[PDB]
Amino acid sequence: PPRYVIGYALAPKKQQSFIQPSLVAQAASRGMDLVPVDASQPLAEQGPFHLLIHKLYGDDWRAQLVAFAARHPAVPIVDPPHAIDRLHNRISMLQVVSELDHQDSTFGIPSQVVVYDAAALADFGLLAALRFPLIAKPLVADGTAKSHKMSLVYHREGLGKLRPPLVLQEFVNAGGVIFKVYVVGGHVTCVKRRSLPDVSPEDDASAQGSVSFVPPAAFINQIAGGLRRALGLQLFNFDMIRDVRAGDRYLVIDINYFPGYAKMPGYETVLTDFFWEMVHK
Amino acid sequence: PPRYVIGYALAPKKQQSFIQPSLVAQAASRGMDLVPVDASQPLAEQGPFHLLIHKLYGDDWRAQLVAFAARHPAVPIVDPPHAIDRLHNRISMLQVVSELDHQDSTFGIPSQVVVYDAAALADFGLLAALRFPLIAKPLVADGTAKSHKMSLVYHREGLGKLRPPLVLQEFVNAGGVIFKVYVVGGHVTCVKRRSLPDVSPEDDASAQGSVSFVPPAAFINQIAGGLRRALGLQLFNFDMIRDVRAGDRYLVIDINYFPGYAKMPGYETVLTDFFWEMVHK
Ligand SMILES: O=P(O)(O)O[C@H]1[C@H](OP(=O)(O)O)[C@@H](OP(=O)(O)O)[C@H](OP(=O)(O)O)[C@@H](OP(=O)(O)O)[C@H]1OP(=O)(O)O
Ligand SMILES: O=P(O)(O)O[C@H]1[C@H](OP(=O)(O)O)[C@@H](OP(=O)(O)O)[C@H](OP(=O)(O)O)[C@@H](OP(=O)(O)O)[C@H]1OP(=O)(O)O
Ligand SMILES: [Cl-]
Ligand SMILES: [Cl-]
Repeated sequence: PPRYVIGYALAPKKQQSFIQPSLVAQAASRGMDLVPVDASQPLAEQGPFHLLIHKLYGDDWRAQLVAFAARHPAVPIVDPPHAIDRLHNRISMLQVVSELDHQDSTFGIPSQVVVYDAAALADFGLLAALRFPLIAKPLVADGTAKSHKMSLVYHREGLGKLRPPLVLQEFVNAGGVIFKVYVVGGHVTCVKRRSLPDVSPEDDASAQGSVSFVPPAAFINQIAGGLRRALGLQLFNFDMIRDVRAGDRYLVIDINYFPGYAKMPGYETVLTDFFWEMVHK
Repeated sequence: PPRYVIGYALAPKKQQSFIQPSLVAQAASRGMDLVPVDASQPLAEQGPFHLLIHKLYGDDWRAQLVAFAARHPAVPIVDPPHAIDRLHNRISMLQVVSELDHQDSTFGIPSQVVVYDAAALADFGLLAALRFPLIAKPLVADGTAKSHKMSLVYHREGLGKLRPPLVLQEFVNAGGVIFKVYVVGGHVTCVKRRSLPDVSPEDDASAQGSVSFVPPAAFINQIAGGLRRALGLQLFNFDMIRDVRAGDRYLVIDINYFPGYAKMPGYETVLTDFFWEMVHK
């Protein structure tokens, strides 16, 4: 009964959250050995590996994965950098998701306003017919975590202070609720987040968060399945809203590589079954 | 005095316009031999080449250029497919152009509205505060020429009939004038195109086109230079408007790979000097 080496190249803070003793031991009990990748040596001098999982960015890290992928074509990489690239530009990302087909629920993409420079952020006429609150997000991101963050914006003044180029999306047809859907291979958890039309400094109104494992479950798996086929990613979460006008249409508003799976209890079982699948194809 | 082989992989219609006897003879008089690439054989069995120019798309054509670039690292390709990729998504394209710096003129990028689906094209509230006429353009293109075309749209009804995903840009601050700037290496020609706020069926008002080789010439070369450094393309034209509110700010609204250089008289001299530079680096 052979053993599988699962290499992992993660920042220390992501190691602390995701590589917990309970995951290491569960995986070792099933013949899978989680081995940290030395950031101080080339990847080519390390291993061998039966599977490689990472959350690092840079041209050096990318070169290594290209080298590695050429030297070792059979060894799965989670995820390949070419596939994480698809998230780099918010507008290209949502385009790749739009090329899905179709069920008693429909799923669409909300329209986006792209503002490239400071000047336009002042004097672009259309901005003055937007409804608040708005989701703002930098246009390009991969790397620094702040680029991955999506802001709720309550005032025109507060927009005027964001750093362009950014993407603007209306949030008013959502009923104040975002569904964050964690995916590993085939699914995991949904966080329901409720936001409000008034900020909190403006009026003392409340926001709330709950967890489950709320939109139809057969539909969420249909979506999650298509995102994975289209993006070629195995580890992502995706933000979605109900269009509460009809009340049966859903919209994908965001996608994030390798989110915080350790926040969900029982993540160790889900990720260990995933590693098992990946090293047996 | 050795001879340089300039291979060319062009569609027949593009061969008829661009590969004229006058260019073939001018280049042969200077020791450069224009050789057609056989579309019926692999590129790897043809040549050898000192320079390769093309306007073909597809995964087969791309494989060949990747093969070729690995076998022949010193041989310049005009242009490399990785660089033509930068034009594929209108929003990523304008992002790459936005990462230029800065002169008595400024240059910016107009804001864009991205509409991904039929539903949103009907019911997205912001569309109703846009000013007409609008430039509409498909979001993704490279390949079929219709995707490369940018439409002037005069009515809301006429928008309602476009195929999503598309990008919308306001055209009202331009004074009804677009400057098309042809670039080869370092510059070439400007077409001044004048469009109007009423379509022509609506009112019998006129549009006009003139040519020159109107914005400052030192500035046009500053822009053209930066586009080339940033996109890594040697053969493009770029559309630009004056913001006629101030009257000294210009905006880049579009970029097209390898346009119709043969429409400009004296193109043969410009392209032959270009081939000379390319085979001597
Ligand atoms: O800003 P980031 O470093 O990308 O961190 C985010 C962010 O955390 P902050 O509250 O510190 O900004 C999210 O919080 P929200 O702003 O979306 O509420 C959090 O989501 P949760 O609060 O729901 O834990 C998310 O975690 P996830 O990746 O699980 O979506 C986490 O991202 P990282 O922990 O991956 O960096
Ligand atoms: O639609 P495309 O095949 O991309 O053809 C276009 C288009 O021609 P149509 O008039 O047939 O649509 C342009 O015309 P406009 O619509 O912009 O007026 C023309 O520009 P000119 O009329 O100014 O010749 C342009 O040529 P260029 O590439 O020189 O910008 C030419 O593109 P191709 O000849 O490259 O296909
Ligand atoms: Cl985690
Ligand atoms: Cl031509």
